[PDB]
Amino acid sequence: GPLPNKLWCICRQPHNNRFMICCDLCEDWFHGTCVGVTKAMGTDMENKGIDWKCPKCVKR
Ligand SMILES: [Zn+2]
Ligand SMILES: [Zn+2]
Repeated sequence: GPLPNKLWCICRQPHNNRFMICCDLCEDWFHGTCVGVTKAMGTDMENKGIDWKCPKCVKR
């Protein structure tokens, strides 16, 4: 993408064309790898309307 130095996730690394998901409390994006979510899992959650939270927000 046009902002290769833009950081995401708990790891503060770029997108790098990796699968990412969005926390519905903080609205940041997270690499699936870093938060333990595969593409199939994330797609299933999106289909079911599961309000997935990142590791910081899930404790709130
Ligand atoms: Zn990450
Ligand atoms: Zn969050």
